Amino acid sequence: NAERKYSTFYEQRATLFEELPVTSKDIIFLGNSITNGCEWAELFQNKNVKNRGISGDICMGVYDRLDPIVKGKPAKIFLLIGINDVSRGTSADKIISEISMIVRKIKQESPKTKLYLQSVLPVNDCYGMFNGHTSRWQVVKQINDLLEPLAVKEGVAYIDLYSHFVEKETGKMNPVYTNDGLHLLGKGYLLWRDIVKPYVD
Amino acid sequence: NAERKYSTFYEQRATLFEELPVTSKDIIFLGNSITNGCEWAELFQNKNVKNRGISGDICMGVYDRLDPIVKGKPAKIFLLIGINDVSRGTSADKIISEISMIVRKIKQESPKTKLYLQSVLPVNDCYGMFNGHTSRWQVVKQINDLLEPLAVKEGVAYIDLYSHFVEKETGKMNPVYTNDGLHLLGKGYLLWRDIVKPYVD
Ligand SMILES: [Cl-]
Ligand SMILES: [Cl-]
Ligand SMILES: [Cl-]
Ligand SMILES: [Cl-]
Ligand SMILES: [Mg+2]
Ligand SMILES: [Mg+2]
Repeated sequence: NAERKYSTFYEQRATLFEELPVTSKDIIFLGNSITNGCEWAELFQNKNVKNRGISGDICMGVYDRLDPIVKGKPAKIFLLIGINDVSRGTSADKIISEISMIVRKIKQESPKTKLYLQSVLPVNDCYGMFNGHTSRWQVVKQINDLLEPLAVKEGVAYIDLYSHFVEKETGKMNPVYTNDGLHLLGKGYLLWRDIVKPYVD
Repeated sequence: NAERKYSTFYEQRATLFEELPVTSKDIIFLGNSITNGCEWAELFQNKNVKNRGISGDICMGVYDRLDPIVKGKPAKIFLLIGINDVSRGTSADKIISEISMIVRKIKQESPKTKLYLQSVLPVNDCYGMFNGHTSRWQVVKQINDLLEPLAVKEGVAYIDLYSHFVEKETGKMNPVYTNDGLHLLGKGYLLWRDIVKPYVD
Protein backbone atom coordinates (compact mmCIF):
# COMPACT_ATOMS: atom_id res chain seq x y z
CA ASN A 1 0.00 0.00 0.00
CA ALA A 2 2.80 2.42 0.90
CA GLU A 3 5.04 1.42 -2.03
CA ARG A 4 2.10 1.84 -4.41
CA LYS A 5 1.61 5.39 -3.09
CA TYR A 6 5.24 6.34 -3.81
CA SER A 7 5.14 4.66 -7.21
CA THR A 8 1.96 6.50 -8.26
CA PHE A 9 3.12 9.81 -6.79
CA TYR A 10 6.45 9.45 -8.59
CA GLU A 11 4.58 8.95 -11.87
CA GLN A 12 2.39 11.99 -11.12
CA ARG A 13 5.38 14.28 -10.53
CA ALA A 14 7.51 12.78 -13.31
CA THR A 15 4.80 13.14 -15.95
CA LEU A 16 4.22 16.74 -14.86
CA PHE A 17 7.97 17.45 -15.19
CA GLU A 18 7.89 16.05 -18.75
CA GLU A 19 5.35 18.78 -19.59
CA LEU A 20 7.36 21.68 -18.10
CA PRO A 21 10.22 23.03 -20.24
CA VAL A 22 13.69 23.53 -18.77
CA THR A 23 15.86 26.27 -20.29
CA SER A 24 19.50 27.32 -20.08
CA LYS A 25 18.61 29.96 -17.45
CA ASP A 26 17.22 27.42 -15.00
CA ILE A 27 18.46 26.48 -11.55
CA ILE A 28 17.09 23.03 -10.65
CA PHE A 29 16.68 21.62 -7.16
CA LEU A 30 16.60 17.84 -7.64
CA GLY A 31 15.92 15.24 -4.98
CA ASN A 32 13.37 13.54 -2.73
CA SER A 33 10.74 14.90 -0.30
CA ILE A 34 13.23 17.21 1.39
CA THR A 35 13.58 18.89 -2.01
CA ASN A 36 9.89 18.45 -2.90
CA GLY A 37 8.77 20.23 0.29
CA CYS A 38 10.07 23.71 -0.57
CA GLU A 39 8.86 26.62 -2.70
CA TRP A 40 12.33 27.22 -4.11
CA ALA A 41 11.64 30.24 -6.32
CA GLU A 42 10.03 32.02 -3.36
CA LEU A 43 12.82 31.02 -0.95
CA PHE A 44 15.52 32.54 -3.17
CA GLN A 45 13.28 35.25 -4.71
CA ASN A 46 14.48 34.02 -8.09
CA LYS A 47 12.09 33.04 -10.88
CA ASN A 48 14.69 30.80 -12.53
CA VAL A 49 14.79 28.31 -9.62
CA LYS A 50 12.67 25.21 -10.20
CA ASN A 51 11.44 22.32 -8.02
CA ARG A 52 12.26 18.83 -9.34
CA GLY A 53 11.81 17.07 -5.99
CA ILE A 54 9.68 13.93 -5.57
CA SER A 55 8.76 12.63 -2.12
CA GLY A 56 10.03 9.09 -1.65
CA ASP A 57 12.57 9.27 -4.47
CA ILE A 58 15.76 7.21 -4.58
CA CYS A 59 19.00 7.49 -6.54
CA MET A 60 17.86 5.38 -9.50
CA GLY A 61 14.50 7.15 -9.50
CA VAL A 62 16.36 10.43 -10.02
CA TYR A 63 18.61 8.84 -12.64
CA ASP A 64 15.63 7.47 -14.58
CA ARG A 65 14.03 10.94 -14.90
CA LEU A 66 17.08 13.02 -15.83
CA ASP A 67 16.08 13.45 -19.49
CA PRO A 68 13.37 16.16 -19.11
CA ILE A 69 15.89 18.08 -16.98
CA VAL A 70 19.23 17.77 -18.77
CA LYS A 71 17.79 18.14 -22.27
CA GLY A 72 17.03 21.74 -21.35
CA LYS A 73 20.70 22.30 -20.48
CA PRO A 74 20.00 24.08 -17.17
CA ALA A 75 22.50 26.52 -15.70
CA LYS A 76 22.73 24.71 -12.34
CA ILE A 77 21.51 21.51 -10.68
CA PHE A 78 21.53 21.11 -6.90
CA LEU A 79 21.24 17.41 -6.02
CA LEU A 80 20.16 16.04 -2.61
CA ILE A 81 19.43 12.31 -2.66
CA GLY A 82 20.16 9.07 -0.84
CA ILE A 83 18.30 8.96 2.47
CA ASN A 84 15.49 6.82 1.05
CA ASP A 85 18.10 4.35 -0.19
CA VAL A 86 19.48 4.30 3.36
CA SER A 87 16.05 3.31 4.66
CA ARG A 88 16.02 0.37 2.23
CA GLY A 89 19.23 -1.00 3.79
CA THR A 90 21.40 0.01 0.83
CA SER A 91 25.08 0.41 1.70
CA ALA A 92 26.85 3.76 1.55
CA ASP A 93 29.18 2.28 -1.10
CA LYS A 94 26.29 1.33 -3.38
CA ILE A 95 24.56 4.70 -2.87
CA ILE A 96 27.77 6.51 -3.83
CA SER A 97 28.05 4.30 -6.91
CA GLU A 98 24.56 5.35 -7.99
CA ILE A 99 25.14 9.05 -7.30
CA SER A 100 28.27 8.77 -9.43
CA MET A 101 26.07 7.40 -12.24
CA ILE A 102 23.86 10.51 -11.94
CA VAL A 103 26.92 12.78 -12.00
CA ARG A 104 28.32 11.11 -15.11
CA LYS A 105 24.98 11.21 -16.94
CA ILE A 106 24.50 14.93 -16.26
CA LYS A 107 28.06 15.72 -17.36
CA GLN A 108 27.59 13.67 -20.53
CA GLU A 109 24.22 15.14 -21.54
CA SER A 110 24.71 18.77 -20.40
CA PRO A 111 28.43 19.44 -19.84
CA LYS A 112 27.89 23.18 -19.27
CA THR A 113 25.52 22.61 -16.33
CA LYS A 114 27.13 23.40 -12.99
CA LEU A 115 26.38 20.48 -10.66
CA TYR A 116 26.31 20.74 -6.85
CA LEU A 117 26.29 17.60 -4.70
CA GLN A 118 24.66 18.43 -1.37
CA SER A 119 25.55 16.43 1.74
CA VAL A 120 22.87 14.00 2.87
CA LEU A 121 21.13 15.65 5.81
CA PRO A 122 21.27 14.13 9.32
CA VAL A 123 18.22 12.40 10.81
CA ASN A 124 16.99 11.96 14.36
CA ASP A 125 15.02 9.15 16.05
CA CYS A 126 13.86 11.40 18.92
CA TYR A 127 10.32 11.76 17.48
CA GLY A 128 9.97 8.00 16.93
CA MET A 129 8.92 8.37 13.28
CA PHE A 130 10.39 7.03 10.01
CA ASN A 131 12.29 4.35 11.93
CA GLY A 132 13.71 2.79 8.76
CA HIS A 133 15.46 6.12 8.13
CA THR A 134 16.25 7.31 11.65
CA SER A 135 17.57 4.03 13.04
CA ARG A 136 20.30 4.29 10.37
CA TRP A 137 21.41 7.81 11.31
CA GLN A 138 25.08 6.74 11.24
CA VAL A 139 24.97 5.94 7.52
CA VAL A 140 24.53 9.65 6.71
CA LYS A 141 28.11 10.46 7.69
CA GLN A 142 29.43 7.34 5.92
CA ILE A 143 27.85 8.63 2.70
CA ASN A 144 29.08 12.19 3.13
CA ASP A 145 32.62 11.03 3.92
CA LEU A 146 32.58 9.38 0.46
CA LEU A 147 30.47 12.02 -1.30
CA GLU A 148 32.92 14.91 -0.91
CA PRO A 149 35.85 13.02 -2.54
CA LEU A 150 33.49 11.93 -5.33
CA ALA A 151 32.75 15.60 -5.98
CA VAL A 152 36.41 16.55 -6.30
CA LYS A 153 37.17 13.42 -8.33
CA GLU A 154 34.37 14.33 -10.77
CA GLY A 155 35.22 18.04 -10.82
CA VAL A 156 31.89 19.16 -9.32
CA ALA A 157 31.09 21.15 -6.19
CA TYR A 158 30.21 19.71 -2.78
CA ILE A 159 27.97 21.71 -0.42
CA ASP A 160 28.22 20.84 3.29
CA LEU A 161 24.67 21.26 4.58
CA TYR A 162 25.12 18.47 7.15
CA SER A 163 27.49 20.26 9.51
CA HIS A 164 24.99 23.11 10.01
CA PHE A 165 21.98 20.83 10.60
CA VAL A 166 23.65 18.27 12.84
CA GLU A 167 24.02 18.24 16.61
CA LYS A 168 27.77 17.71 16.95
CA GLU A 169 27.44 15.87 20.28
CA THR A 170 24.96 13.29 18.90
CA GLY A 171 25.47 12.99 15.13
CA LYS A 172 21.73 13.51 14.71
CA MET A 173 19.67 16.33 13.23
CA ASN A 174 19.01 19.28 15.54
CA PRO A 175 15.29 19.07 16.50
CA VAL A 176 14.84 22.81 15.92
CA TYR A 177 14.78 22.07 12.16
CA THR A 178 12.35 19.12 12.07
CA ASN A 179 9.14 17.85 13.66
CA ASP A 180 9.56 14.23 12.60
CA GLY A 181 13.32 13.65 12.51
CA LEU A 182 13.55 13.50 8.71
CA HIS A 183 11.80 16.42 6.99
CA LEU A 184 12.34 20.15 7.47
CA LEU A 185 10.25 22.84 9.16
CA GLY A 186 10.22 26.33 7.68
CA LYS A 187 13.22 27.18 9.87
CA GLY A 188 15.11 24.32 8.23
CA TYR A 189 14.57 25.73 4.74
CA LEU A 190 15.74 29.16 5.95
CA LEU A 191 19.00 27.56 7.08
CA TRP A 192 19.36 25.76 3.75
CA ARG A 193 18.63 29.08 2.03
CA ASP A 194 21.38 30.84 3.98
CA ILE A 195 23.91 28.11 3.14
CA VAL A 196 23.26 27.78 -0.59
CA LYS A 197 22.02 31.24 -1.64
CA PRO A 198 25.66 32.26 -2.45
CA TYR A 199 25.82 29.31 -4.86
CA VAL A 200 22.47 30.31 -6.38
CA ASP A 201 23.55 33.98 -6.78
CA ASN B 1 0.86 6.83 11.79
CA ALA B 2 -1.30 8.15 8.94
CA GLU B 3 -2.83 11.07 10.85
CA ARG B 4 0.54 11.90 12.43
CA LYS B 5 2.14 12.05 8.98
CA TYR B 6 -0.47 14.54 7.70
CA SER B 7 -0.28 16.55 10.91
CA THR B 8 3.51 16.84 10.76
CA PHE B 9 3.52 17.54 7.02
CA TYR B 10 0.88 20.23 7.51
CA GLU B 11 3.09 21.89 10.12
CA GLN B 12 6.11 21.64 7.79
CA ARG B 13 4.32 23.36 4.90
CA ALA B 14 2.48 25.87 7.07
CA THR B 15 5.60 27.01 8.92
CA LEU B 16 7.35 27.40 5.56
CA PHE B 17 4.45 29.53 4.27
CA GLU B 18 4.81 31.75 7.35
CA GLU B 19 8.36 32.54 6.20
CA LEU B 20 7.44 33.39 2.58
CA PRO B 21 6.06 36.89 1.93
CA VAL B 22 2.85 37.35 -0.05
CA THR B 23 2.44 40.63 -1.94
CA SER B 24 -0.36 42.38 -3.79
CA LYS B 25 0.95 41.05 -7.14
CA ASP B 26 0.49 37.43 -6.10
CA ILE B 27 -1.84 34.78 -7.48
CA ILE B 28 -2.31 32.03 -4.87
CA PHE B 29 -3.33 28.43 -5.51
CA LEU B 30 -4.75 27.22 -2.20
CA GLY B 31 -5.86 23.70 -1.38
CA ASN B 32 -4.87 20.12 -0.62
CA SER B 33 -2.61 17.62 -2.42
CA ILE B 34 -4.21 18.28 -5.80
CA THR B 35 -3.01 21.87 -5.40
CA ASN B 36 0.25 20.82 -3.67
CA GLY B 37 1.28 18.54 -6.55
CA CYS B 38 1.78 21.22 -9.21
CA GLU B 39 4.54 23.67 -10.13
CA TRP B 40 2.11 26.53 -10.66
CA ALA B 41 4.51 29.30 -11.71
CA GLU B 42 5.97 26.99 -14.37
CA LEU B 43 2.55 25.78 -15.52
CA PHE B 44 1.28 29.31 -16.20
CA GLN B 45 4.74 30.74 -17.02
CA ASN B 46 4.02 33.49 -14.50
CA LYS B 47 6.37 34.33 -11.61
CA ASN B 48 3.50 35.78 -9.53
CA VAL B 49 1.68 32.44 -9.12
CA LYS B 50 2.39 30.71 -5.81
CA ASN B 51 1.73 27.26 -4.36
CA ARG B 52 -0.09 27.19 -1.01
CA GLY B 53 -1.24 23.57 -1.32
CA ILE B 54 -0.79 21.03 1.48
CA SER B 55 -1.32 17.33 0.86
CA GLY B 56 -4.04 15.96 3.13
CA ASP B 57 -5.51 19.37 3.95
CA ILE B 58 -9.14 19.93 4.93
CA CYS B 59 -11.41 22.97 4.99
CA MET B 60 -10.60 24.01 8.56
CA GLY B 61 -6.92 23.33 7.94
CA VAL B 62 -7.06 25.90 5.14
CA TYR B 63 -9.08 28.29 7.29
CA ASP B 64 -6.57 28.06 10.16
CA ARG B 65 -3.66 29.12 7.91
CA LEU B 66 -5.24 32.02 6.02
CA ASP B 67 -3.27 34.70 7.90
CA PRO B 68 0.14 34.34 6.12
CA ILE B 69 -1.79 34.54 2.83
CA VAL B 70 -4.41 37.25 3.27
CA LYS B 71 -2.13 39.60 5.23
CA GLY B 72 -0.19 40.14 2.01
CA LYS B 73 -3.39 41.18 0.22
CA PRO B 74 -2.86 38.96 -2.86
CA ALA B 75 -4.33 39.80 -6.23
CA LYS B 76 -6.10 36.44 -6.64
CA ILE B 77 -6.78 33.26 -4.66
CA PHE B 78 -7.88 30.05 -6.38
CA LEU B 79 -9.37 27.67 -3.80
CA LEU B 80 -9.82 23.91 -4.30
CA ILE B 81 -10.73 22.07 -1.10
CA GLY B 82 -13.13 19.53 0.36
CA ILE B 83 -12.33 16.06 -0.93
CA ASN B 84 -10.45 15.12 2.24
CA ASP B 85 -13.47 16.18 4.29
CA VAL B 86 -15.57 13.89 2.05
CA SER B 87 -13.27 11.00 2.95
CA ARG B 88 -13.85 11.69 6.67
CA GLY B 89 -17.61 11.21 6.16
CA THR B 90 -18.40 14.92 6.45
CA SER B 91 -21.65 15.92 4.76
CA ALA B 92 -21.76 18.22 1.74
CA ASP B 93 -23.79 20.69 3.83
CA LYS B 94 -21.08 20.90 6.49
CA ILE B 95 -18.31 21.22 3.88
CA ILE B 96 -20.18 24.07 2.20
CA SER B 97 -20.62 25.72 5.60
CA GLU B 98 -16.87 25.58 6.16
CA ILE B 99 -15.99 26.82 2.67
CA SER B 100 -18.33 29.73 3.31
CA MET B 101 -16.30 30.47 6.46
CA ILE B 102 -13.12 30.62 4.35
CA VAL B 103 -14.84 32.91 1.83
CA ARG B 104 -16.03 35.32 4.51
CA LYS B 105 -12.62 35.39 6.20
CA ILE B 106 -10.82 36.24 2.94
CA LYS B 107 -13.43 38.90 2.09
CA GLN B 108 -13.06 40.40 5.59
CA GLU B 109 -9.25 40.47 5.70
CA SER B 110 -8.45 41.27 2.04
CA PRO B 111 -11.53 42.77 0.33
CA LYS B 112 -9.68 43.55 -2.92
CA THR B 113 -8.51 39.95 -3.45
CA LYS B 114 -10.39 38.25 -6.29
CA LEU B 115 -11.52 34.83 -5.02
CA TYR B 116 -12.22 31.85 -7.28
CA LEU B 117 -14.03 28.80 -5.91
CA GLN B 118 -13.07 25.75 -7.97
CA SER B 119 -15.43 22.79 -8.26
CA VAL B 120 -14.31 19.76 -6.28
CA LEU B 121 -12.82 17.34 -8.81
CA PRO B 122 -14.41 13.93 -9.50
CA VAL B 123 -12.79 10.75 -8.20
CA ASN B 124 -12.75 7.17 -9.49
CA ASP B 125 -12.59 3.83 -7.68
CA CYS B 126 -11.29 1.96 -10.76
CA TYR B 127 -7.71 1.77 -9.41
CA GLY B 128 -8.85 0.48 -6.01
CA MET B 129 -6.95 3.17 -4.07
CA PHE B 130 -8.00 5.88 -1.56
CA ASN B 131 -11.28 4.05 -1.01
CA GLY B 132 -12.35 6.49 1.71
CA HIS B 133 -12.37 9.13 -1.04
CA THR B 134 -13.41 7.11 -4.09
CA SER B 135 -16.28 5.17 -2.51
CA ARG B 136 -17.90 8.57 -1.88
CA TRP B 137 -17.65 9.75 -5.50
CA GLN B 138 -21.30 10.85 -5.50
CA VAL B 139 -20.63 13.47 -2.83
CA VAL B 140 -18.52 15.53 -5.25
CA LYS B 141 -21.53 16.60 -7.30
CA GLN B 142 -23.57 17.25 -4.14
CA ILE B 143 -20.90 19.73 -3.04
CA ASN B 144 -20.60 21.36 -6.45
CA ASP B 145 -24.38 21.76 -6.79
CA LEU B 146 -24.19 23.80 -3.56
CA LEU B 147 -20.85 25.49 -4.23
CA GLU B 148 -21.83 27.43 -7.35
CA PRO B 149 -24.82 29.13 -5.64
CA LEU B 150 -22.54 29.97 -2.70
CA ALA B 151 -20.21 31.69 -5.15
CA VAL B 152 -23.16 33.69 -6.52
CA LYS B 153 -24.48 34.52 -3.05
CA GLU B 154 -21.04 35.67 -1.87
CA GLY B 155 -20.23 37.60 -5.06
CA VAL B 156 -17.19 35.49 -5.99
CA ALA B 157 -16.37 33.49 -9.10
CA TYR B 158 -17.04 29.78 -9.57
CA ILE B 159 -14.82 27.77 -11.94
CA ASP B 160 -16.28 24.53 -13.30
CA LEU B 161 -13.29 22.19 -13.55
CA TYR B 162 -15.44 19.14 -12.79
CA SER B 163 -17.23 19.14 -16.18
CA HIS B 164 -13.95 18.70 -18.04
CA PHE B 165 -12.50 15.98 -15.78
CA VAL B 166 -15.58 13.79 -15.30
CA GLU B 167 -16.87 10.93 -17.43
CA LYS B 168 -20.47 11.96 -18.10
CA GLU B 169 -21.48 8.30 -18.41
CA THR B 170 -20.32 7.34 -14.89
CA GLY B 171 -19.97 10.49 -12.75
CA LYS B 172 -16.34 9.56 -12.02
CA MET B 173 -13.00 11.03 -13.04
CA ASN B 174 -11.74 10.14 -16.52
CA PRO B 175 -8.82 7.71 -15.97
CA VAL B 176 -6.70 9.57 -18.55
CA TYR B 177 -6.08 12.27 -15.89
CA THR B 178 -5.16 10.08 -12.92
CA ASN B 179 -3.24 6.94 -11.97
CA ASP B 180 -4.89 6.43 -8.58
CA GLY B 181 -8.43 7.80 -8.92
CA LEU B 182 -7.78 10.93 -6.83
CA HIS B 183 -4.60 12.80 -7.84
CA LEU B 184 -3.62 14.22 -11.23
CA LEU B 185 -1.08 13.13 -13.83
CA GLY B 186 0.75 15.77 -15.83
CA LYS B 187 -2.03 15.61 -18.44
CA GLY B 188 -4.48 16.53 -15.68
CA TYR B 189 -2.59 19.69 -14.77
CA LEU B 190 -2.48 20.65 -18.46
CA LEU B 191 -6.28 20.43 -18.58
CA TRP B 192 -6.55 22.53 -15.41
CA ARG B 193 -4.10 25.01 -16.96
CA ASP B 194 -6.23 25.32 -20.10
CA ILE B 195 -9.39 25.94 -18.07
CA VAL B 196 -7.92 28.42 -15.60
CA LYS B 197 -5.22 30.34 -17.51
CA PRO B 198 -7.86 32.86 -18.77
CA TYR B 199 -8.66 33.66 -15.13
CA VAL B 200 -4.92 33.88 -14.41
CA ASP B 201 -4.46 36.09 -17.53
CL1 LIG C 1 6.39 6.96 11.08
CL1 LIG D 1 10.92 4.63 7.50
CL1 LIG E 1 -4.90 3.34 -1.13
CL1 LIG F 1 -8.85 7.06 1.55
MG1 LIG G 1 11.34 20.04 16.38
MG1 LIG H 1 -4.90 6.59 -15.75
